[PDB]
Formats: sequence, C-alpha cells, structure tokens
Amino acid sequence: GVPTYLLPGSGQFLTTDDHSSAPVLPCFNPTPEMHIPGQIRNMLEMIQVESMMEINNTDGANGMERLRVDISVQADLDQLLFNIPLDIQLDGPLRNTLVGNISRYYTHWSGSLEMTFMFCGSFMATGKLILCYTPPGGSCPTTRETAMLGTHIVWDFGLQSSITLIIPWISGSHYRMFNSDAKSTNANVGYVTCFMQTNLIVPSESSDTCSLIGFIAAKDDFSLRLMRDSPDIGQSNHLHGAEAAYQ
Amino acid sequence: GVPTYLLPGSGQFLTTDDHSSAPVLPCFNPTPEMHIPGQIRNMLEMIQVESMMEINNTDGANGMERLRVDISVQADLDQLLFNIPLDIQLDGPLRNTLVGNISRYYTHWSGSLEMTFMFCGSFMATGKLILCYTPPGGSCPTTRETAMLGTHIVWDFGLQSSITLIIPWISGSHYRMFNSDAKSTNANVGYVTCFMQTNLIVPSESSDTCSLIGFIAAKDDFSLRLMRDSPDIGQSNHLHGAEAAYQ
Amino acid sequence: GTHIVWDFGLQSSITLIIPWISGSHYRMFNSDAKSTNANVGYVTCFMQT
Amino acid sequence: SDRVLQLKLGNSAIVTQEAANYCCAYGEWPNYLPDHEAVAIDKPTQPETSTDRFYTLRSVKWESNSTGWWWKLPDALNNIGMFGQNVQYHYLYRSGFLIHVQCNATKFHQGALLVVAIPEHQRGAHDTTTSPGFNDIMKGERGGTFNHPYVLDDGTSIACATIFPHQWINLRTNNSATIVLPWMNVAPMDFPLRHNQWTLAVIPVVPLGTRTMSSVVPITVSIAPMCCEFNGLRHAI
Amino acid sequence: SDRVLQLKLGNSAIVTQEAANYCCAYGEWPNYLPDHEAVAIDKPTQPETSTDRFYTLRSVKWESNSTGWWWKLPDALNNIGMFGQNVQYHYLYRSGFLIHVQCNATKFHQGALLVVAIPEHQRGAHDTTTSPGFNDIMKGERGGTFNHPYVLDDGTSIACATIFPHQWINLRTNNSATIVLPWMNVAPMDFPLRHNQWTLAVIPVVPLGTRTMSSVVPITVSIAPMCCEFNGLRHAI
Amino acid sequence: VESIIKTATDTVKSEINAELGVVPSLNAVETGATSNTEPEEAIQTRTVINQHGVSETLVENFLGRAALVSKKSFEYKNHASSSTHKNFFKWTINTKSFVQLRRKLELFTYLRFDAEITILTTVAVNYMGLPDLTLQAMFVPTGALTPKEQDSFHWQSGSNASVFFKISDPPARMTIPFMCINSAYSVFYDGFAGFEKNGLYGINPADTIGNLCVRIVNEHQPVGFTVTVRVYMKPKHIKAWAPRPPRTMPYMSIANANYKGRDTAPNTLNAIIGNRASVTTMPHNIV
Amino acid sequence: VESIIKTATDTVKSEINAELGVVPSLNAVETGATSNTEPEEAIQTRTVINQHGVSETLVENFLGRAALVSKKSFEYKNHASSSTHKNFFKWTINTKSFVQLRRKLELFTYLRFDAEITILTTVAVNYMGLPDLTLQAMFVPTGALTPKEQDSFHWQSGSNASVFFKISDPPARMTIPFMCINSAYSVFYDGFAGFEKNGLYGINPADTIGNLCVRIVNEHQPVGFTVTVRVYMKPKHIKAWAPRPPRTMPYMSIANANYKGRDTAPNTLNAIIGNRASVTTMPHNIV
Amino acid sequence: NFYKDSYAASASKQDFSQDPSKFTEPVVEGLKAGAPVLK
Amino acid sequence: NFYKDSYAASASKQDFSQDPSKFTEPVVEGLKAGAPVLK
Ligand SMILES: CC(=O)N[C@@H]1[C@@H](O)[C@H](O[C@@H]2O[C@H](CO)[C@H](O)[C@H](O[C@]3(C(=O)O)C[C@H](O)[C@@H](NC(C)=O)[C@H]([C@H](O)[C@H](O)CO)O3)[C@H]2O)[C@@H](CO)O[C@H]1O
Ligand SMILES: CC(=O)N[C@@H]1[C@@H](O)[C@H](O[C@@H]2O[C@H](CO)[C@H](O)[C@H](O[C@]3(C(=O)O)C[C@H](O)[C@@H](NC(C)=O)[C@H]([C@H](O)[C@H](O)CO)O3)[C@H]2O)[C@@H](CO)O[C@H]1O
Repeated sequence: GVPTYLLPGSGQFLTTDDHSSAPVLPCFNPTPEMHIPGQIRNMLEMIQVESMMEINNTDGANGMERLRVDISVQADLDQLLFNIPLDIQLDGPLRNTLVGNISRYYTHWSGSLEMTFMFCGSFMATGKLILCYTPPGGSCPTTRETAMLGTHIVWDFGLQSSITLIIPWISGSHYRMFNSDAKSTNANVGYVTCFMQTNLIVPSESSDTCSLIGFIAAKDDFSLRLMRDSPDIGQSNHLHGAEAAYQ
Repeated sequence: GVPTYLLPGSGQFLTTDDHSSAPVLPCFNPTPEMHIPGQIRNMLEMIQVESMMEINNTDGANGMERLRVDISVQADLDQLLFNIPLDIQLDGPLRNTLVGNISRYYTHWSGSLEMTFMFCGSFMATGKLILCYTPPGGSCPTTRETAMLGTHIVWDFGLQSSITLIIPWISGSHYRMFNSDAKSTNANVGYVTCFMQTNLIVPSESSDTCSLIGFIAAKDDFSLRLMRDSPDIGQSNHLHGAEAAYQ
Repeated sequence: GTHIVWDFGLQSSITLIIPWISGSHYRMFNSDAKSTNANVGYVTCFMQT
Repeated sequence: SDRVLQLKLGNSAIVTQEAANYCCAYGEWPNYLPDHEAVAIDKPTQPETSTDRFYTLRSVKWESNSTGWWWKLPDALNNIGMFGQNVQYHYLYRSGFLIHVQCNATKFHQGALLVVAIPEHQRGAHDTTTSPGFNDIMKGERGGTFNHPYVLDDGTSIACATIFPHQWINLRTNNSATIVLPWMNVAPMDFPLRHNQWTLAVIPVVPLGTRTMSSVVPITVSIAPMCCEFNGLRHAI
Repeated sequence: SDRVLQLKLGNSAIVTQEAANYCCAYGEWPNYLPDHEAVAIDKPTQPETSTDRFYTLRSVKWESNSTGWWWKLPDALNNIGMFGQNVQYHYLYRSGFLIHVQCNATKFHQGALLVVAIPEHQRGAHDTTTSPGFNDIMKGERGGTFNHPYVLDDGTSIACATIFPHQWINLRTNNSATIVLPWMNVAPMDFPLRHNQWTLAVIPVVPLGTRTMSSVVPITVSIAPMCCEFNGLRHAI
Repeated sequence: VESIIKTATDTVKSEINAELGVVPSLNAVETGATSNTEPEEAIQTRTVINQHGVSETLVENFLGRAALVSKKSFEYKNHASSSTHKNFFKWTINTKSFVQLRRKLELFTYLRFDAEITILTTVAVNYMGLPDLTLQAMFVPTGALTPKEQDSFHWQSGSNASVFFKISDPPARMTIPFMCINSAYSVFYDGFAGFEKNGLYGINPADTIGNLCVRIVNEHQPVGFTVTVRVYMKPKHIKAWAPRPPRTMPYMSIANANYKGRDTAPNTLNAIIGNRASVTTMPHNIV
Repeated sequence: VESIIKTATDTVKSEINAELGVVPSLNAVETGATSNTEPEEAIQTRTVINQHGVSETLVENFLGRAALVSKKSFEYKNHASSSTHKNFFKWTINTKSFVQLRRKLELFTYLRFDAEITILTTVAVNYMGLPDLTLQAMFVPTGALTPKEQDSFHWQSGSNASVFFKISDPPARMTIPFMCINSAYSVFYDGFAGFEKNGLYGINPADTIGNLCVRIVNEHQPVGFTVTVRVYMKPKHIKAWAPRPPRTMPYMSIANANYKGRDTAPNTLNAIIGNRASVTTMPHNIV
Repeated sequence: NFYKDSYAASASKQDFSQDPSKFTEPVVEGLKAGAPVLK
Repeated sequence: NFYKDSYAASASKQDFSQDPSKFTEPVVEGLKAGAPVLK
C-alpha cells in the first residue's frame, strides 16, 4: 500500500473547512434551475442600496418618528440642526441599515459611504442646508464656521428633492476595524453635522416644521473582511416550538 | 511517506456509500452470463405497465369483488357512478398497483398517469360514460355538469372494449411529494369521477348489472426521486425459521 | 370597461376614446333608445382620488 | 385481421375467429440452445414434430363461483404423448411453449378471464408456516385451483399480475387468448420432473353471468411445446 | 420627460404628469412561460386583454395618524373581472403586475409614502406565539393595515425595506409611483388562492401635514396583471 | 425498441382533432398490451422540454443499498455451565429474514449481483468499561463443516476466507462475488431441490451464498458481556429480470411465501386496501 | 450591467467643477434608485489603484459555514420505568431553531443549495470511564414512518439512508443534495400549504428537508449516561435571490415571524437603536 | 478499482438503456397510434 | 471530487459576476451622471 502519516489537525471538525463529502442520496436528480428575478452573488451588491438611518434615536421618539429629522423655521442664524455618529460597526443611527447590518457580520471595512437626504416639506417650502463630514482627530464641531472647514455639500431645496454627501474613504490604514472602542485610532471615522446654510422658509399655509429622511449606502469601492457572528441577534432560551420538532 | 489527515466522516458506515471493497474469493470466475427474457434496467419500465385499481374498496366487498366496479341500468339521468381518490402516495384504490407500489419507495414524483377502463358486460349491452379528472382546489364534484368542466373523455361502449383517461401532469411545482397530509398543496392531485353520459342499456337476456375493471399506469414522462423505506411492509417479530438459520 | 385615468396638470385636457364597438357595421336611429342597433352604452366619471 | 388467427405446429392446427392479437412473452420467441450458451456436452435429440405440437388438456367448467385454475409447465405435459416420453427418458429438457386458451359463450353472456403466464410461480400455503407439499404443487394434466386468487396464492396480488405476460378473455370481445413463451430459466436446460419454469393461470376477475338459457361454459387449454431439446438419455422414470 | 407617463394595457390607460421615472423590479420585465421552464403540460389559456388591464381598487384615506396599507397579489384581484374568473376556474395561474399608486394634494401639503413591492411578505403576529390566521392574511380587494410599520409587521424593519423594488410619493415632488413586477416565485406557476407572490405596501414615513384648508386626501391603487396564463381548467371555486 | 433514456420524455403541443377512423383514446385491454394513448392525443397540450432525470430509479440504485440481513446477539463469558451460543455462532446466509430487503428483491424473478458485506459489532456490559474485542468471521460454504467451539481448530481457516476485526475499527467489509452455479440467482423457485419427493419446496440450494461463522477471538473475561453482530448486504453490478407483483400480505416464514394477512385491513386477506364508506365517498375531500 | 468584479473599484483624480446644468450631487430618492453621485463628483479626488479583494463577501462564503442547527441530549440507560427519549430521538429538520444561522438565511427570499451535514456526539456519565458507543442516524423523508423504539425493526433501513458512527471517530459527515420539489427553497412563504383554510401559515412543507432519526445502537449499560448529539449544516453550491431587511426583533418561534421586541432598547418594538440625549448629542465624542 | 478482481469494483450506475415495450406491448403485431386496436 | 454525484463536491467560490444595478438602479430610464434626475 501507500505509506502515509497523519498530520496535526487530523480528525478535527473546522466549521469553515471546505471539502467534498459522501452524497446521502446517490443518483439523485435535483430540480432543474429556473430563472428567478433578483439574484445576488456578492453581499457588496446589497450594501450599495441606500437605506434609512435612524437619526432621531431619542427618548420620546417612537417607531417611525425615529426615522425622520424634523427641521423648523429658525429665529437665529447659522443654527446646528443635528449630527450623526459614524461608526457603522457600533450602535447608532447607522447600525440598522443595509450597509450597517451586513458590515456587522465582518470585522474590517474600507471604502466610501454616501449619505442622501430627501427633503419632505411642502413644495412652497424653501431652504439651504450644509452637510459636513469632519475627519477624525478632535471633538465634534458645534458651529458652522468650524464644520464648514471639512468635507461638505451645500444643499438647495428644489425640484431635485435629494442631496448626497459623500463620506470619502479617508484613513491612514487600508482598513478600519471594530474592537468595541469607539475612540480607537483604527475605528473612529469622524463626524457628520448639519447646519442651516440660510433658513427653512415657508408661507402661512405650509407646515412650518418639515422632515428630512436620511439614507446611507456604500459605494463600489467598498470591501469587508474577517467574518464574525453578528451582535444584532441572540438567544438565551429555546425558541417556541423548537423542542416540539422532536415530538 | 505521504502526509495526510482524516476528514469528518472518516470511519463511518453510510448505507448508501459507493466504494470498491476487498474480494473475498480471489481469482473467482463467475458463471458466464446467459440471455434471459424480460431484463429490466430502470424501475420506470415497470410502472408503465397498467395494473388493476382497487376502486371498490368498501366493507362487504371481499377479495376480487374489490377489483371491479359494478354499474347498473339507471332509472334517473346523469347519475354519478363512482369516484377515485388520486394520491398514489397514500392508501386508496391506487396504492396496490405497479405504479403505486414502486412510487411508494420514493418521496417525489412527476409525470402523467393514465387510467384505462375495460367494460366487461355482454356484447348486447351498450352505453356511454364520462370520465373526468378535476385538478385540485375544491371539493370533489358530485354532479356531471360540474365534473364535465374538467379534463375528460366520453366513452362509447363497442368493439374496442377499453377507454383511456389521461391524467396529465398539471402541477405548479416540478414535483409533487408525500408528507402524509393528503390536503397539502404539494400532494393533492385532484379527483377522478365517473358519470353516466347516457345510460347502460341491455336486453332482457343480458345481465342488467355489468362490471368495469379500472387500470392505471405511468406514462414515459414520469420521474421518481428520494428513495425511502416502503410503508407497505413491516415486521414486529422474527419470521418463522429465522432463528433456526443459526442452528 | 374602457377608461382613462386623468391627472390634472400642465396639459389641461384628457381624451377618452369611445372606440367603435358594434356587432353590425353601422348603428341606426329608430327612436327606440334601447334597441340593440342603437344603444351605444354609457360614459361615467368618478373621482380616482 | 388481428381478430382471426391460425396456429400450426406439427400435425396440429388451431383457428380462432375472435382473437385479440397475441402475446410474445417479453417480446421474445422460442429458439434452440446455441453453442455459446450450452453446458451439457452430449449431442441433443430434437424430435421436432413429434413433440412440438398442440396438446389439449381436459377442460374445466367455468362456474358462477369459480376461483380460477392453474397448470404448471412442463409438469402438465410430462406424461402426454412423445413429449412426455422424451421427458421420462431424458435427465434434461428445454423448450418454449405456445399457449392457446379457449372459451366461447353467447352475445348475452358476460365475464372476463385473466390469462397469465407466470414465471417461477412459487406457491404459498394459507395460514400455516408449513411449506406446500409435493402433491399440492404437482397436479399434472389436471392442473390445480386457486384458493385465494386475490393474492395469487402467494401473498402478492392479482391486481399487479399484469406485469407478467398475459391476455384477457372478455366474452363480449374475444373467445381465446394466445401467449408464446420462450425458454425461461437461469440455466440452459433443466430436470423436467422437479422444476416448473412457467405456470399458466386462468382467473375469472369478472364472474360469468347472463339471464339467457343456462349452459355449461367450458374453458379449454391447448399447449404446444416449441423447439424441444433433450439431453442425458437413460431409462424411463 | 421622465415626469410624465402614460400606461396603456387592454381597454385601460393611465396618465400622470408628476411621475418620478418608474421602477422595473430587479431590472426585469414580465413575459410568458417559455417551453424550457414549463411543467404543466396542458395547453394554457392566454386571455390577453380581458385580464391584462388596469383594475382600480377602492381608495383609502391618508390620515394624520395612518400607519400604512397593504394589498397582497393575486389575492386582491382574485375576485375582480375576468382575471378573477380565470383564477377561480383554473388550478394554476402565472402573471406579472404593473402597479400604479396615486396620491395628489396641494403645493401646501407635505408627506412621504414609501411604495414598496415585497416578495413573499410573510406576516408575523405581535406579542404571541400563535401564527397569523387565514383571515389575518387574506383581505382581498380591501387590503389590510400595518400594525407596526416600523418593523414591517414581520420583526424586521421598514428602514431597510428599500432593498425591495420601490418608489416614493413625496408630495412636493410627485403624485404617483409606478412599479413593474415580473413573475416572482420558485415555481413556474402556482395555485392563486393559497399563495401570494407579492405584497404591495404603502407606508407614510413622513405624515401628511399642512396648515391650509383641510381636505380628504385619498390614496388609490390601480393594478394590471401582465402576461396572464392559466392551466388546470375545471369548475369555479 | 431499446434505447438510451436519461430524462423523462418531452411533450409536444397538440391541436384540435376531428378525424374519422382515428380513435387514439380507445384501446383493447384484452390484447395484454398497456394503453398507448398519448397525452397529446387525449387533450390539447403545450410544448414542454422535460429535464427531469431518471437515474434514481435505475435498478443498480434501487437495489444498491446496504440493508440489514442478520442481527445476532449472544453472551460473551465463561460458558462453563451453559446449556446457547458459547462465544460464537453460525448463520446460514439468507436474504429472507428482514422484510424491507426481502420485499425489494422479490420484485424480481431473477437477479445477478455481487454482494458487498459489512459487519457491525456492538457491546454492552452485563459498569467498568467496554473491551475492544477481536472477532473472526469465517465464510464456510453452504452445508460445509462449521466450528463447534470457540477454540475449535476449525478456526485455523486454511482455505476458507476469514476476516479478523476489532470493535474499535470501522465495520469490517468485503465483497462476495456473484457465486451462483447458474447465470443468475432465483429469487423465486417453483420446484423441489431434490431427486426424491420429500425435499423442501421453493428452496434452490444454488441460491444460498453460504455459512457465516463468527466468534470472539479473545478468551472470556472475568465478567459477562452481550455482543451483537449485525450484517448488512449491498448488491452491486446488478442485472434483473421479470418484475413481479409486490408482496402485500405480511411475511410468515423465511422458508416460503405462506400468507395469512393482517387481522383487519389494510393488507388483510380479503381486503388489501383500507375501506371507504362507498364507491362515491371521497376520502380526504377538501371541505 | 453585469460584470466580473474581483476588487473594489479604483478612484480617478478629479478637478474643479463649475458647469451650468450639471449637478451630480442632486438626486431624486422618489425614483427608487440609489444615489449615483461618485466621489470624484462630490470632491476633488486623487488617483487610487484599489487592490482590495471582494471574495470574502461572495454569497458562497457568506453562507458557507457549518452552523449548529440541532442540539439534543438524552439519557442512555435502561428505560424500563420511563414515562422521554428512550435511547433514541427523532428530529424534524429545520433551520429556524438557532438564531445566528436563521437570521443569515433570512437575509434572502429564495435559496438553492446542497447541504453538508456534520454530526458531533458527546457523552457524560450520570466515574468509571466513557463508552465508545455506536450511533445510527437514519434519514426519514418529511412526514414519513419513523421508529418508535430503540430496537424497532424500522432501523433495518432497507432504502432510507443510514450512517453508523462511533463517538471515538471524527464527527460523521454527508451531503444532502438540494432536494426541494421547486427550483429553490422558500426562506419565506406568504401562503398556506393546504387546500383548506385551517392549514399553517408561512410553512411550505416543500422546504422541509426531512426527519433525522438517531439512536444508540448498543444495548443499555448497567449505568446511565447523558448523550448529546449536535448537528451542523453548511450550505454549498449556493444561488440566492432577493435580499431582505435583516431581523431586528428577537425571534419568538420557529414556526413564524412573530415579534415582541426586547423590554428596553436596543431592539425594542418602539426603538431599534439605543437612545442618545438628543439629535445634537454626539455619543463617544472625543474630549 | 485497485483490487485485482473486477467484481470488487464500486457500483455501475451508468446503464441508461431501456425497452419498456417488452412489458407494455408484448404483442406480435405492433399497435398503430389512433387506429382501432381490434380490426 | 472522487464521489460520483456532483452535488457532493467542495464549495464553488469562483463566481465573481455582479450586477448591483438590479437593486440600486431598477429604473426603466437610465439616469445620466450630472444631469438633473427629474426633467
Ligand atoms: C377512520 C377512517 O375514516 N377511515 C379508515 C381509514 O383511515 C383506514 O385506512 C388506513 O388508515 C391508515 C391511517 O390511519 C393508513 O393510511 C392505512 O395505510 C397504510 C399506510 O399508508 O401507512 C398502508 C400500508 O400498506 C400499511 N402497512 C402495513 C405494513 O400493513 C399501513 C399500516 O397498517 C399502518 O401504518 C399501521 O400502522 O397502512 C389505511 O389503510 C381504513 C381501514 O379499513 O378504515 C377506514 O375506516
Ligand atoms: C449609558 C449611556 O450613556 N447610553 C446608553 C447607550 O449606551 C445604550 O446603548 C446600548 O449600549 C450598549 C453598550 O452598553 C450596546 O452598544 C447596545 O448595542 C448593541 C451592540 O452593539 O452590542 C446592538 C445590538 O443590536 C444588541 N443586540 C441584541 C441581540 O439585542 C446589543 C445587546 O443588547 C447588548 O450587547 C446587550 O448585551 O446591543 C446599545 O444600544 C442606550 C439604550 O437606549 O441607552 C443609552 O442611555
């Protein structure tokens, strides 16, 4: 016969191994394939679709109220309207999004993100806002004069209802990672803030409080690595009916 | 030597495995093959032969009486004569047939079935019957006006003694399956009913009650998958003489 | 039946075509509005929204 | 055209004017043993016409309560004519069979007989663990009767018996059934007195019935061995 | 140019002067079942214009506290016109759908509706282990209402519902949404009375609001089956 | 007539028919031929390119499964005062003791195949551990000389094939070739295997593979154990002839086809199929 | 539109823009299309040759992991006076009992795949050693006939596939093919699997691989043991269609998508994301 | 097959030949489609 | 793969084909870069 010897690792069961194994039903003929709409081959395809950010994640905001940010006609100038923490690997407005959920099945990420906001006030309502992305290093800006120094887009409300703020991949390292420390130099992405560029202005019969819906998605220069169990789901008991599967 | 490692599955005995194994008698010369009539290579060949359906499976009908359906000269019009449940995977008139028995060694099936009825009355007896196949969805039809709306064949008794009702494969899914629930959407085939189209008419000296023998078989567009132990045979004790094989 | 859903906007008008749908080549007048060779059918208008 | 037929072998011939085509078991036809399948090395005797001819057995009466009849081959013919003599004087035999079952009645009679040729029809006994005895199996020319035709007296079923070479005699349609049987065995030849290759079964699935003049309705069986060969000559057993 | 649109099928037509392009689910377009994907062998009926046309359902009122509405297909149309008749008389059906949701208001009104077509939208029940019942699911032409739109009544989320074919009706921008749906299933055809391929959901993510004259603001749904095919003809259920 | 079939046949679209002298739906069961009416002739069909495979029903696969054919448990101990399998047993090989395998083989009249034999051993203390015993399975031809004791010199197996295996090893396995003196095994045998008249009916000795003699090689331990040996057989390189009506009545003996039927339907002597109220009563009717 | 992507896309340098009629940063979410604004159009970029791979997110890899789908422990002993899994159990296969695997599969509407099954067995004395038992796992089709006793003759497994393995061997393993009667499994099913109205909602039987019957082959020992069998499933040769919103509320049952939410955020019915003081409060702000 | 005896080889699941007619139509005269079987 | 059934083979991690547009831009009329989406 052939002289052989077993190596360390022999007999182990690695859940990520990749080998062929004995067919349970020999000569089985699987059902013919049929074209079905919406085939997905790489999860990166899924995260490129923008989904709603839960920006209004505050006590008092229930359900869908958490998915929209209300802006009102201001009495003062250059007013700060809201900010958004950016770690798509930690809990916050970005966690329950397509890009956030899928990314949390991984540990490393790289690539540009895009935030699109749709103004949902009445047609007669006008306004200009400034959306700013501040690369990491310091404290989140609280004044427009400071935020304005970072990456930004000035948005004019009009027929085209939505604006896109690109959060370009700006990192020293090829990838950023999750390690449960939001202030780590390899995790913190920086901040996104929104201020009135001018003001929300509406006539008497239009609502003077309008909502914005913010969306986020990854661009095609995105990459995810090192798969891990998602922290967004868990169980401490058997699900109802699980034990009945044995009866 | 050759460095190797054992994979999960090593050492197991899978009853459906397929490997070569040590010849017990080396240099043994098997008896030369001889041509023998009736060789069968695929079980599908066997189920294409029609066999008798036990349509009269009722209390009071004993033995062969269960294999024939008696029809009599009617006094009323459009009379319902009999119906037949169609799950070739459950107990009923179709279970103890060639197609039924072999199919029950499998779990999935697809293909057209054919039911042939032979009229066995006297030569002087005449009549017309309508055989209907009703695809699933509702309750079994009880009137000819309803049954007639489905797939059917009007049969005129004559020199050619038999008629064939084709039960075409009409299913949403590629295959139907057994799961012990006769009302499951992936199991129920529908119904077959038989009514007088006109009436059985015979002269004074001919018997006024005649029998039909129903047969069923699969067509060559049939397919069976997922082999399983047949529910039609079982044992709770050692057969007589089994233990004597050890003495 | 045959219909058109009309959305008010810059183009101020909508057209509903009443296609010639008749068994006979021509329809005729005979002072009987319910005659099979005269009745054309009906036109109705409802709020879509 | 396929309703009339004449069968002629040796000095015997049979005609029917109400046939239903005819069956060639498994699509085969009888033939002599070829050199490349032969085992016994002595030169065989091929009597031809003295054995390959129709032998008509005693008839049986089809009654309203009949359960069916059977005849095993070659047993049923082992003591008839020159076929029987060759069988008794030789240790080995081989042959096919041409079977013709006959039953006529009236345009006012009804009934249907399943006429099937069963290979290796090993009988079972009812409600006992004791295997059938020699006399339960070897009936000779008289043939036997079915105790439980519903299960072919072997615990299976007549419903699926159509898997075997067969025809039917449905009185309103035909008055005869014809089946051609080739040699059927795992060996090229066999000892005729202890093993039966085929069993002819005639079973009334639909009972005989009528309201006209009652008459005795017989069922008759005629069997012609085909391509007979015998080896191992000695004295008669 | 991409703000005006006319849809015409059969004897029905619809125009909008405030559209937002239109969605072709997964970039596909409806089509008839090809021979190489077919299963049911009976010749299908393709009624064309009698079934492939716009059916307008009863409207619903958009209120300040509305949670959203849903209509399952083909259930919502299983009892409407000739589409409904074919569905009732045939065991199998297959078709795509052209969906047009309508809602107009005023230049002084604000509000945003997510109009999404969800494939296999299996509903969940709230705070109980008991699965939803037949009447909780099959609402027909009337459609149903969302109990917890925030989680799409299935424990997931509306935030990520944009992964499904959709459009929005943002009052300051457009007054209609259009989605073309191809056959979506794991089988080439299906039994229309027990399985719904798609669920049309209309949910107000941004509530209706204004300070001008209060008026009833309806939401209307018009649906046109496309490339309808039916197999397994019998009586009506 | 013979051809290569790898998938179920396709369906061709068909049109309306109204031809005199042409009646495809009529047949004559009396001929013995099965109806040749095609779906295309019975109804209007569409075209269907059928890709359904037919390989799972190949005879090789249908019968190609390792099925239990023998199960024997005995006591492994000091049999000083035993009346009983004393640390070994002999089994006359047969495929008629376990019904699932028996019924499948009996769907055919003749069968030619090689037999892969797998032997599985299990032990239980009659607690302080399970011994890794060595067993010997010796193949002794039908009717041949078998050992009478665990330590008989017969086990020297000079010519008989013997396989030695440990309970800790995977089940033992080997292939017995198609060894019949004929071109195929007779699943059924309508005859007597002897020249006299008192022989056994339906038993052709030519179809008995042989004897399997199994012993524990180790001498007995201070305590007793129950050892169970299970033998599985998987036929391969199969050729089959003349299919038969499936068994319906429960089996009664391994030596014959005797029948009795269950006490009540289904599968009772006077009623194979369970009863329904009448021929117009639809069981499982959709309400 | 379809193309082969092996790495993340490169970035091209961009210059200053001041063109009338060109507004790449403006979009119309109402169309249903995701923003197509490119980084090069939003800011001035440099050229970057991106070599980052995208293979770890391939669906085959994302779902290609052996995940726990069943865990069952029972008592192996003399069950003379047991009310209880008597040395064997039956499990109706399903992928809805363990949440990590369930949530991932539910990210898709339809899935087509072959399933590699791995079975791991563990034992504990109820001390004097751990027995090297032999187990039998028999695959019994959905709704089919399962054994009622450890020694039932049903275990003869004439046609059902059975795998015999020892606790001392590596975990048993075999592949169940994509066996659905349809072209793909339905991860979600908006319908009723029966022709009547009382059937179960959301459960298409066509998506139930089948029953797994596991028994200890050895007869009981003089003492009792606790035996735990864990089954893992790894899908391969995967095709996936129509991605879906990820599950947020804790699962309640394996039979449906019923929800309740946690008692307090995160993942509570009225608040999926944890709260922050206000929309201008920056959590983890760098001090 | 590394064994010297061919009967030791693994299964042979490649025989797709069939001839159902030996069981379904063992009649001497072939039956034509559509034509009356009895004439 | 030494097994006879192809479904027994190891994983197939070589399908790098993608078409995000079926999810990201399922609009009938393609949107041009820079041009106002609504016109
Ligand atoms: C109560 C009623 O309305 N009608 C009964 C009718 O249900 C009964 O039929 C029997 O019902 C059982 C279900 O309880 C099975 O379906 C029986 O069928 C089979 C089976 O498919 O499982 C057929 C099979 O051949 C049988 N096997 C053997 C080895 O004998 C098995 C077997 O007996 C069972 O599994 C027992 O465990 O049954 C079916 O006949 C009829 C009886 O006359 O009576 C009605 O009243
Ligand atoms: C105290 C304070 O200043 N602010 C709290 C804020 O921290 C709290 O947020 C929660 O904080 C925890 C850290 O303690 C987690 O980050 C929670 O997030 C996740 C996680 O990422 O781990 C999200 C995930 O989806 C959750 N999973 C499941 C299966 O439910 C987990 C999970 O609950 C934890 O891991 C529990 O073990 O949490 C994050 O929300 C909010 C709550 O309103 O309140 C502030 O006051």
